Amino acid sequence: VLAVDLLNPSHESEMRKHKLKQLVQGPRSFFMDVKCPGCFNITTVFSHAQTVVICGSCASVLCQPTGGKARLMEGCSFRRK
Amino acid sequence: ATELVVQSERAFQKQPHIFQNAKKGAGRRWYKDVGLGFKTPAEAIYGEYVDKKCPFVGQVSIRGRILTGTVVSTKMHRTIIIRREYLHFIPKYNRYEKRHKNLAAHVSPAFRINEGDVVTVGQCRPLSKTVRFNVLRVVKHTE
Amino acid sequence: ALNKIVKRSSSQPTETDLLVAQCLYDLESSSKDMAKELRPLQITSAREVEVGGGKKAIVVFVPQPLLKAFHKCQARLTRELEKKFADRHVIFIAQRRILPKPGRKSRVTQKRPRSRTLTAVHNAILEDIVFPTEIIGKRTRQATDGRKTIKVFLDNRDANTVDYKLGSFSSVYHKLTGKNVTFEFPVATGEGL
Amino acid sequence: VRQSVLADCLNNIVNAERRGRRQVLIRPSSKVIVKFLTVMQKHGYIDEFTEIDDHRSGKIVIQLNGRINKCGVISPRFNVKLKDIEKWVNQLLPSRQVGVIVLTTSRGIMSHNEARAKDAGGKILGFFY
Amino acid sequence: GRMHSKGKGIASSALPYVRSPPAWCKADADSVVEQILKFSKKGMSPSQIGVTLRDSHGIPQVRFITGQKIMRILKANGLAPELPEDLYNLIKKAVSVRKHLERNRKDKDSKFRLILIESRIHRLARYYRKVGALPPTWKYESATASALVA
Amino acid sequence: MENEAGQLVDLYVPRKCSATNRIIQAKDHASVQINVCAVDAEGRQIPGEKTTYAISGFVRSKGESDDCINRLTTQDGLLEGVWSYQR
RNA sequence: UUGAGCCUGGUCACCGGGGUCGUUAACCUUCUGGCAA
RNA sequence: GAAUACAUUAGCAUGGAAUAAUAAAAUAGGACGUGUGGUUCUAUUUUGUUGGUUUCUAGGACCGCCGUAAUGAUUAAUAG
RNA sequence: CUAUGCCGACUAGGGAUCGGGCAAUGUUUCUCGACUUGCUCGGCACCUUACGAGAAAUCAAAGUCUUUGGGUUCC
Ligand SMILES: [Zn+2]
Repeated sequence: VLAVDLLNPSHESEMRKHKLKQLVQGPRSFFMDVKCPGCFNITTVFSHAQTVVICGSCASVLCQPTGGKARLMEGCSFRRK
Repeated sequence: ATELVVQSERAFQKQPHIFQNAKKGAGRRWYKDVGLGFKTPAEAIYGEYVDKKCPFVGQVSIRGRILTGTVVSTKMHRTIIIRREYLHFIPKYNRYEKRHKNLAAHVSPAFRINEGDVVTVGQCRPLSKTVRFNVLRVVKHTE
Repeated sequence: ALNKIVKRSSSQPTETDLLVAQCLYDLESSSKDMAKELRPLQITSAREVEVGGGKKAIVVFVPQPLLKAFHKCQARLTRELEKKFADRHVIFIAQRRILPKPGRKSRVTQKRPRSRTLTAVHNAILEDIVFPTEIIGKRTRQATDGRKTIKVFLDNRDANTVDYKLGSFSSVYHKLTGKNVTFEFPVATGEGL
Repeated sequence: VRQSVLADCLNNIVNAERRGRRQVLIRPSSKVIVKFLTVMQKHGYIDEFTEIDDHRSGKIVIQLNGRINKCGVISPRFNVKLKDIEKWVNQLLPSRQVGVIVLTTSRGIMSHNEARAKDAGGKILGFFY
Repeated sequence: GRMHSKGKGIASSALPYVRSPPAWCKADADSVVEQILKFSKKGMSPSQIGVTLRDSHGIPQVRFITGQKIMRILKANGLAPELPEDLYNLIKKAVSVRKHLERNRKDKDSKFRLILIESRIHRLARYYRKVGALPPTWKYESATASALVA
Repeated sequence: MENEAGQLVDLYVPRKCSATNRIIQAKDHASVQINVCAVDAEGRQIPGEKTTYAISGFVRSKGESDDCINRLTTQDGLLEGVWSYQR
């Protein structure tokens, strides 16, 4: 207090702040590639998806849109990158 | 505005002191340069109109002041209204205010003038009551 | 050999581009994918520079219509270039042409697009010089006397033989833009974003 | 909405200086803000400032050292001639020896004293002392 | 500072610093461009284009891979709607409010909201006529607003 | 300040607080001086060698005196593992 | 389109003023006179 | 010796382009130029003097093509 | 009527409350809800204090105003 290093804020002090209020604003979302439980194709999905996702092969709904992070109910071994 | 047949009046619209004889066929047309760095438009050199009160192929002369303004009204015949805008000085408040004055200039058929289309005018001797300027250069938005 | 050398370089300097053409032809002697990708590949100019130590760098200008192939083709030839050039670094830069500021006495009615802007060109040069690693931050620090230094924060991906390639990158950018610059790798604590 | 960014920058700086903090974060940044700060820096009132270059207007972090009383802006940008510099100095500066008036002279952003040396007036930006 | 409300929300999207195509992606640029064209023929707004592409197909920002905005792509390839999307949505909302009012004349709150929407539409139309997106004699009449939407 | 002759003419030169670089007025009755002596091996601090700090009344009322004194001692090297510039 | 290095001459380690070269091409463009690919 | 300045609102002229504005080309309607071809006018010169025609000649302007080369759209503001 | 115009920037410590979001190898009830904790955005307010303001009552604005200038209406 009364003397801080605004150039290099702590990572913990940054992950607890709003995305806009950070020193340099950045996204908090990401994309992950999921696999159908009974198939072999891999489809990339968004963490904040607003639309019903359907796998390319014969499969049911993937995730349900919501206000925040959508919930995955299919048994997909998702890899996030 | 709209150019009609030049001989559409009671009197034969003619360039003064120009004659056609048997030796020199047809009727020659005379043109002059207004000066002050301006150039005579090509359609004035080869046109149809007469326009006795025109800086080109006419009798008026360009001398005095040269102003620039945006033409607002073209509904009247062969003349327009130029709107000059400037900022006035108030020494007390050290600030400006917007002041405008409307001019009155003559437009030849040589220049196609519409709304907007700021032009440059020059003194050309009194012409009609409040008309003392004539359009010389046009910086058109189309070109 | 068998011609196919002159068209590689637009100009004919003393020895620089001639040796560059000979080395790239020797690499292109290999058939298959390398030959196919190197067939529509050329060069414009090369410049030899020194670094603060005793290392030598070669700045090669690349034409704009070749970067699409150069992105996936230069990785397989940079190792051969540094091996053949006898311990000389190679740095590819996309050559551009910037336009004058529209001064009062000089009217330019053609307009200067933003892509041909000195600041935009400097940013594009900075992006191109650090080829493998991308930029994640940049800060302009002004000293008390008024000297301006640029701190460019890079990423921590593909650090194979680039920890001093970036130092050579700073060495070129020292005289290619007239601004002192230093690149720094941050610390990626934890796993996730 | 935001009208001038220099006024917000100077208000934040003077608030931090009065509070006694050694640093202040300024957003947004601009060329006028930068030129004002380097003029203050070459006169010794402000220490180093780092310009955080975002893909936006950009931010800046300023290191303070006290020794300034108040830095403010003069809105609107009144036109100041050479003869009016003395009147503005008497109106705004604490004295004839302490205090700096910044003018956006056609040569560039500069202090009133060196604007007098260059013999060129301009528009008044602000002041600091 | 809401234009027609007292709210002070700051909810928005913070684009990343890296203005580059995704490191792990195979969008192939032209394939996405034709994909946007296919969806445009299907008849969805550019906002829906970006939402679907981001949520389902996996491209975060289309301009990162394509090099131009999706509206620019649509205009370049010819599928450019005569009315801008924001103005079309505002006029459609005004039509819906007017229909609600004409069926139920006692909704003073709806009348007030219609006045706000009318003012917003006129301000947006003036901006578009000034910039050149619409003919200078565009105008806005409630009688022909339904035909304008349809 | 110095006149044209060159000598220093004034009643006195006020001292400036090390925590905020502001002068201390004659009636700043909350402004105190902190004196700490250095230490050698096996303790037994030698008298006569000390470092001094001045904290103004504004800082004392604001409550920043503790952290300011922590910064001053840490910068001087008298304390370890108490104050950090990165919070 | 910001900064760095010079020449020369001006009242006091200092300041204002004119030209340049490379970063990046450095009096844009026109008319006249000369040299000319 | 009978100066000099104050004056400059407003007009005229020289120098600077920081501060505050509008278009510099989108359907490229673009610097494009001892460049591949054409057409409209004028004689600023000479054919012996005015005058009438073709135009070598020198100049003003309009029509499809030729990549000269890096061919053109500022981020998207803890504004809307 | 908050006898206190609207927009925008900054400024001290804490705890309640409403709406949303994030996180918990947290609890509970036949995949969700309820409860608990922390963070954050936008509101309604509250306690202490006064770097600061006021003639004072008092005010986180009525502060950043003789160190007097962010913009704009009413009076
Ligand atoms: Zn499915």
